[PDB]
Formats: sequence, structure tokens, C-alpha cells
Amino acid sequence: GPWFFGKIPRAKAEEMLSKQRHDGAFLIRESESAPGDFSLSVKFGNDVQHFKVLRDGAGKYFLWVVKFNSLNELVDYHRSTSVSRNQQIF
Amino acid sequence: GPWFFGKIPRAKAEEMLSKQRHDGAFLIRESESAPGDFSLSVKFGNDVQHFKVLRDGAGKYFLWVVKFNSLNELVDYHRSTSVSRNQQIFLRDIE
Amino acid sequence: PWFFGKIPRAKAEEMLSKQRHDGAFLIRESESAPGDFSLSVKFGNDVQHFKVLRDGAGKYFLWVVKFNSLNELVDYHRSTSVSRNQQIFLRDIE
Ligand SMILES: NC(=O)C[C@@H]1NC(=O)C2(CCCCC2)NC(=O)C[C@@H](c2ccc(CC(=O)O)cc2)/C=C/C[C@@H](Cc2cccc3ccccc23)CNC1=O
Ligand SMILES: NC(=O)C[C@@H]1NC(=O)C2(CCCCC2)NC(=O)C[C@@H](c2ccc(CC(=O)O)cc2)/C=C/C[C@@H](Cc2cccc3ccccc23)CNC1=O
Ligand SMILES: NC(=O)C[C@@H]1NC(=O)C2(CCCCC2)NC(=O)C[C@@H](c2ccc(CC(=O)O)cc2)/C=C\C[C@@H](Cc2cccc3ccccc23)CNC1=O
Repeated sequence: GPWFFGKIPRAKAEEMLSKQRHDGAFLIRESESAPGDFSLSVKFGNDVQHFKVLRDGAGKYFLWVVKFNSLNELVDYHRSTSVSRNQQIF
Repeated sequence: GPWFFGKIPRAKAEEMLSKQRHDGAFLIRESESAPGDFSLSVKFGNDVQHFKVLRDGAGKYFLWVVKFNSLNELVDYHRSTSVSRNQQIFLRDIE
Repeated sequence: PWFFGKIPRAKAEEMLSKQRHDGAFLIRESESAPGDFSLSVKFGNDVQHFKVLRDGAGKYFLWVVKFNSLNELVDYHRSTSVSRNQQIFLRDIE
């Protein structure tokens, strides 16, 4: 369904996710403190892992190395490439 | 150039604006309320015009039609394309 | 509400230094590294600068105590001094 939840509190995001049935359900939340600081929360097993969406000096987004111009591109790329140094897909 | 943030009491923020030498001078206001919406406060003459920063389901930012991947990109774009659909206003930094 | 804009360092510090209360502050965001922050804090006629440090878990801190967000760090230092020798508490500009 939707994956962007705006400035939803970390704890509420984890409550949402933690209840999901499937390994790979995710959301992106935006920091209330830092405009355009995004986090990706992903359910896996009994935990919910959290990845900061990094920005480079041109404002591109990335998790580790590869850069994306938009959150949508990052999400779609990580539908087939793992977000973790562990096998984590959507 | 760097961005500076601070909790100006809104009235003082508006006083600071419009006293700038350029109409295009602007600030970004961050909503106190739950969504945390963003707005642009832009000087024009002695008044301050307000532009809502709208968001879609992919997290993009926009004012009218064209969408932007960051607030920074929106600002930089409107340094060269007018922010208003009537009067020609171009965003400028605080002087 | 929070207002941010592109104020030149020198003008920002001039405005700050002119504030009536020690501890009045602004947050500066890096030009090079989006979301890299420092705190500019009035103390007398000076402006002290505290880098917002980040660790390997993404926590925010200035000295020893670590916080989960920039907001938590700032609010904590509204009631606990940012300086060890000087009693300096963050407050909004007026
Ligand atoms: N992005 C825009 O604002 C463009 C456009 N501009 C305006 O209306 C003018 C003023 C400046 C000159 C140009 C017209 N803005 C306004 O009068 C007020 C402006 C404003 C500014 C700040 C704040 C404070 C804050 O939210 O924190 C609130 C509201 C209102 C914007 C609402 C918008 C109607 C609307 C509402 C909800 C969802 C929408 C989705 C898609 C389209 C429109 C939607 C009408 N408004 C324009 O569509
Ligand atoms: N969080 C802290 O700052 C704690 C401590 N700060 C200080 O002692 C005081 C300030 C109060 C009075 C004098 C001492 N800080 C400073 O003088 C400089 C203060 C500053 C802040 C912002 C501006 C403006 C701007 O960059 O745009 C300029 C300078 C930060 C200094 C950096 C810090 C060391 C550091 C940090 C991050 C990564 C590092 C990687 C490798 C090595 C060192 C690293 C040293 N400094 C303190 O760790
Ligand atoms: N993009 C990435 O996160 C890659 C990588 N992430 C991780 O290793 C794992 C999560 C999965 C299981 C354990 C490892 N995340 C973390 O440790 C912390 C994780 C996180 C996510 C969301 C929340 C808040 C919430 O909950 O909203 C808090 C923390 C992200 C990042 C912190 C990062 C260090 C760092 C800090 C600042 C600037 C940096 C610039 C360049 C490189 C690193 C920087 C270390 N961490 C990873 O660089």
C-alpha cells in the first residue's frame, strides 16, 4: 500500500510495523527535527530494523553507496536489492 | 550558504521579513501541529505572502504542479522560476 | 513555530549577540552535508559554537549524554547547561 507516513513518531511506526505478518513490510518516516531527514523502517523476523536515508552534498538519497534522486527510486531499487548487510527485501 | 533555524515568535519573524531590501526574501516556517507542514513566507512590498508546501504519497514537495525531491531543490528551482502565478517573485536569501 | 532561512553567518551572529538573554540560540545546518548541525549560542557578547555530534548508532550528543533526536538534545539543554564552567541554558530568541 502506501509507504510514506510523514512525521509519524518512531514508536508509532514501530507499533505499525511490528504487527505486520510479512518480512519486508516497510515505511519511510520524516524527522520532525531535521527537514528532509528520512528513515526507513523494515520488519524482519521478530524485529524492526531502522535505516537512515543519507543525503550527499547534492541532496541525493542513499543507504550505503548507490544514490537516488527520489525516495521512490530508492524504494523501488530496494524491492530487488537488499537494504541490509543481510538479505532484506520488500 | 548555511541554513539557520530558530523559534522566532512569528510576529518577530514577520517583522524581520519585509524589512529586507528584496521582495524575494523568504523564510520557511515549520508547522507546530501534528502533520508538521512547511510554508514559505515571502516578502512582497510591505506584506508577507504564504505558500503552502504540499506533499504527495511518495514524500515529494511541491507548490503548484512540478514536484521536488527535497525542500532544498524546491527553493533552488524557485530562485529562477517565479513562486507566484501573478506577480513575478524570485526567492532570495536573507540580506 | 520554527523558522529557517539562508542568513549569512555574520548577520546571524550579529542578531544573536544582540539578544537580551544568554543562552539564546540558533541551529546552523551544514552547506556541504545536508542534516549536519551545530548550535550557535549567545554568551555575553560572544557566540559559542557546539557541534551536534553523531555516533555509530545515529544518536545525537554534545559531550557525554546521548539522545535519539535533535529535539531531545535541544530540550534537554533547556534545563541542563551546555557548558561545564558556565551556566548556559538554551532559550528561543525573542
Ligand atoms: N502551494 C501554494 O500555496 C500555491 C497557491 N497559493 C495561494 O493560495 C496564495 C498565497 C500566496 C500567493 C499565491 C496564492 N497562498 C494562500 O493563499 C494560502 C496557502 C497557505 C499558506 C500557508 C499556510 C500555513 C501552513 O500550512 O503552515 C496555510 C495555507 C493556502 C494553500 C492552500 C491551497 C488549497 C489546498 C489545501 C489543501 C490541500 C491542497 C492540495 C492541492 C492543492 C490545494 C490544496 C490554496 N493555495 C495555492 O494553491
Ligand atoms: N559538541 C561540541 O562541540 C563539544 C566540544 N565543543 C567545545 O569544546 C567548544 C564550543 C564552546 C566553547 C569552546 C569549546 N566547541 C568548539 O569550540 C568548536 C565546535 C564548533 C562547532 C561549530 C562550528 C561552526 C560550523 O562548523 O559550522 C565551529 C566549531 C566543534 C568542534 C568539533 C569537535 C570535534 C569533532 C566533531 C565532529 C567530528 C570530528 C571528527 C574528527 C575530529 C574532531 C571532530 C571539537 N569540540 C567539542 O567536541
Ligand atoms: N543507511 C543506513 O542506516 C546504513 C547503516 N545502518 C545500520 O547499520 C543499522 C540498522 C539495521 C540493523 C543494524 C544496523 N542501522 C544503524 O545502525 C543506525 C541507523 C538509524 C536509523 C534510524 C534512526 C531513527 C529512527 O528510528 O527513526 C536511528 C538510527 C542509521 C544510521 C546511523 C549511521 C551513522 C551515521 C550518522 C550520521 C551521518 C552518517 C553519514 C554517513 C554514514 C553514516 C552516518 C550508522 N548505520 C549505517 O550506516
